[PDB]
Amino acid sequence: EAAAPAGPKEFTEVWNKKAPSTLIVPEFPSNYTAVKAVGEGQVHGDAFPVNFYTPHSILSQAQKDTVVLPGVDGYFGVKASHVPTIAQLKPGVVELHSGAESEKFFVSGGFAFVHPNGVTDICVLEAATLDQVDPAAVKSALAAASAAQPTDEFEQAANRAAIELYSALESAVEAKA
Amino acid sequence: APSGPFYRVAGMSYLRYSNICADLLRNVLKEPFKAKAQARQAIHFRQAPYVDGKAGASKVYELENGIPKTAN
Amino acid sequence: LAIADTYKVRVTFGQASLIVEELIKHNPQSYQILFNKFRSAISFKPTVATILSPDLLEKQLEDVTGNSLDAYDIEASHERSDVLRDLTEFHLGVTLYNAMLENNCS
Amino acid sequence: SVLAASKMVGAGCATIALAGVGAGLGVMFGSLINGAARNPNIAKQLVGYALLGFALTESIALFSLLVVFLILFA
Amino acid sequence: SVLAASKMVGAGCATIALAGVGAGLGVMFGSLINGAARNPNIAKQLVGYALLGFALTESIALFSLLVVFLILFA
Amino acid sequence: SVLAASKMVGAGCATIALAGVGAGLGVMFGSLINGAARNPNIAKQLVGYALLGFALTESIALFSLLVVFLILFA
Amino acid sequence: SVLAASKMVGAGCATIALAGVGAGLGVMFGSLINGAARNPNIAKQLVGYALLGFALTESIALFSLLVVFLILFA
Amino acid sequence: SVLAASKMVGAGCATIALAGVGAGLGVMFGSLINGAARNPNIAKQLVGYALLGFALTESIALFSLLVVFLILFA
Amino acid sequence: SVLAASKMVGAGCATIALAGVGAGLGVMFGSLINGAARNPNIAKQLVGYALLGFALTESIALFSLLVVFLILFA
Amino acid sequence: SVLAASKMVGAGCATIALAGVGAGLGVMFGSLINGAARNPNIAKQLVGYALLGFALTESIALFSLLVVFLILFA
Amino acid sequence: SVLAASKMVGAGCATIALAGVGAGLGVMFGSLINGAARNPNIAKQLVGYALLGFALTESIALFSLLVVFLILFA
Amino acid sequence: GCATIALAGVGAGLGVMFGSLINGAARNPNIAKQLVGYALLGFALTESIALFSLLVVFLILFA
Repeated sequence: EAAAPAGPKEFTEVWNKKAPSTLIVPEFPSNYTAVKAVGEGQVHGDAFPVNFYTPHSILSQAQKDTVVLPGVDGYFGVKASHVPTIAQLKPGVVELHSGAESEKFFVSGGFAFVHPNGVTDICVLEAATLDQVDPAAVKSALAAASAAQPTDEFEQAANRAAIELYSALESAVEAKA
Repeated sequence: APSGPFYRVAGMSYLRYSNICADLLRNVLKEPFKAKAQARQAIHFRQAPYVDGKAGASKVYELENGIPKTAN
Repeated sequence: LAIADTYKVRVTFGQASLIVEELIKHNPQSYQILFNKFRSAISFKPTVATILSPDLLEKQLEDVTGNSLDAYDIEASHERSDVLRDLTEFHLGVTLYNAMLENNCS
Repeated sequence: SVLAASKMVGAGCATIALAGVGAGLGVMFGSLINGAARNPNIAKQLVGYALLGFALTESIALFSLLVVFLILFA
Repeated sequence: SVLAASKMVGAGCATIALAGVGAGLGVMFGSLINGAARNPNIAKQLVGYALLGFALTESIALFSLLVVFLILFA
Repeated sequence: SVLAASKMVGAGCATIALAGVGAGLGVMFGSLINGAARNPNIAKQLVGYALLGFALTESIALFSLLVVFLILFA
Repeated sequence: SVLAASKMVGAGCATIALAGVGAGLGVMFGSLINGAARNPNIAKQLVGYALLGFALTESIALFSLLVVFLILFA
Repeated sequence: SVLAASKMVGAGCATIALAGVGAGLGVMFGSLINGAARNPNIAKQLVGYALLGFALTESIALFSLLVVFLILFA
Repeated sequence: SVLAASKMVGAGCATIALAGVGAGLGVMFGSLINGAARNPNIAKQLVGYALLGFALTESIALFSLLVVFLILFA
Repeated sequence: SVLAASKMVGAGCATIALAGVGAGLGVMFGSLINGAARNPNIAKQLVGYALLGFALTESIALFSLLVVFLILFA
Repeated sequence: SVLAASKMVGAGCATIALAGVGAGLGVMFGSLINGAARNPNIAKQLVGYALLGFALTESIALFSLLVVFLILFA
Repeated sequence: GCATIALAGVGAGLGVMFGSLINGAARNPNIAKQLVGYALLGFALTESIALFSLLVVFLILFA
């Protein structure tokens, strides 16, 4: 069922037969990662590596002790040696804690994985700190988003995503600590 | 016709839905941040299919606002 | 297909998302992206990054004495066959964005 | 009239097995709503499985109603 | 008067089969809420399965009330 | 006639074991609908497991009905 | 014949010990359907576990029936 | 003979401990099927935990049957 | 001899409080299986949690069986 | 002496409330396993939650036992 | 002394609601563990909902324990 | 005596609803108050069954 066991090493060996021999092996995305999933370790007690990423940033890469992730069933939390997870996130607040101090990033959604070696990779598109959103434009936009309700299920699905993201943004901005 | 989430059954891909959500999060940002979040929002490129080897019509994108919310 | 005029203003993720969409219009079992990995201002040793369609070949390449994907609890709304469907389009968009960003700097 | 009274207090006690098939048809027709709320494109196969399950559990409902008249009139 | 006194506790013990449909209708009608909160777009097809499941589950309440009606009024 | 009264009311309290079968088959025939709404591409494997599960769980109902017939007419 | 009469209502109350094994066989054979709708490739290992888990909870029903027939005919 | 009659109707009104014991065996050996359907790599250690749970919930089954030996014969 | 006959009926119908305890240990030792099937790293610590739960929900089995000796032999 | 006989036949049906306490303890000590299987660093706090819930249901278990003592010795 | 007998055998069948509140408290104290293992940083608000739910579930237990003495001592 | 067995079902329903409140409050703690409004409204709507099965008990006892 897995009769083509590829990899960098197999492609190196087969690629020395069909390409001309003077060409060095093309690099692979594996060659710039020292961290894997099945490579056990990287745990060290209470704090775990939280690779909070973004297409246009890297928001965090140091080790944290508890992460609140806004999955599509609801908000869940990750402690150190958590179960492996591939969690799709709804638009909500990813809370990074190192102790008493909490930094609250409101994200746009996008997946968040927990691997067997305890590394967690939050992977969202637009991941803003909740400081830089205004509380005025959200209901100002949701009043229009509750109006244009067409039969076009493309536009209606965009309206559903609009009212759900805007409602989660509102419910996260009135409920500050 | 397809079987999946609410974006997937409507013919939409996931990347368009997630970028629509990213765009609507960007449009409500702080004004020291909303203007510089317009840099990461612009879609300026073009494409052209190539059927026979070198012929094909052109398709041009000039979008400064974000992804098209309308149907693809 | 020829995508061009991509580095005129800049490279954005919505742009790489649209290029991923038009690479998803016809839906293969694998994707190959060839670019130049910007190591430094001297070396750009070129890179092939590979992206497989969700269970069209990807989980079929994962099953060994069971599977390695079955360690994870799928916390999606719908089934695993749709979370990998969304997850590989997100992987194509990320790889295409990073490819055409590294290629521009190289 | 000890048995002619006993058949009534047995037949009243005989029909309380219908509570199980009522709860079973409740959960089996709720699972239909969840399954047709997941993917409404396959939503007319699942009604076809709901009617098969409804018939094969009204099997047991009519078993209980068989004995509720086998100890009344038989 | 042991038979006419028998039929009263027979009907009383007979009508507790309505508890099963009173729980099955509850879990199906909560199944519809948990299935419509997921996709509120198509939440009016699912009521067409809610009323079908309610009818085909009530059938058991109908059978229980007619065994009650026949224990009381032979 | 106390024996031929106790047999009738013992069968009436015997057949209430058709409740638990009639609810377990409800959750199994609902699990068939759910699992065939997850991936419909194996919906002859899952119906083939639903009928094995139905026919191996209703052997309990026939055990119950055999005890019913053996304390009525035996 | 109260010594003869009591064994009938005793065995009638004793065969209710199959209601719960009917419910448990229903939830186990529904759980196999929902589990084999995850991965159809391990659906021989799942049925091999299902018949083992059936045969060690059907023995509970058979212990109930041994108590039923040692109250009835012993 | 009311003593030897009512100890048999008492131990006959006793065995339905095995009903809920069987329902628990059903949920446990169905949770085994879901658990080994998720990851088949540890699908023998899970069956070991299943049999230990079986042998420590049978404890209640033997606790019911030795007590109904004390009602039938002691 | 309605005192001793009634106490053997009482100690009979007493032990049917073991039904829900059997279902409880079944739910517990079943969710042990998918709890070990989620992460097998913790399974010996997790079965320690399960047996700590077992040795305290067995207290209900002891709480039902001491009252059977309080009814029979006190 | 129907009073000193009704003491025991009412105590045996009084202690039947331990089945629900066994089922409740079982689902709580099964959810302890599931919750400590999600994030096993809160397992100390979750065992401290399981024992608090176990004590607060032994509240109602010892209420059932104080009622089964008050209709035997009071 | 048939009336004081009926008060004891009525209080015995009147304390059966303690099983239902025990099972409800058990699913609530299992959900306490499950919700506190979703996000442990909300666990004190979850216990503040759990003990409110316990105190309001025992309202039903004390309304049932109201009648277990109002038919005995009133 | 046997009339108050219907409080077992109301206790099971209230334990299920007050366990679902603990789960739903652990899923979005922003909305951890409107759900409690629905919780107490549903609780008062299932005390109808409790007070029905108590008025049957004193309509059995005092009538």
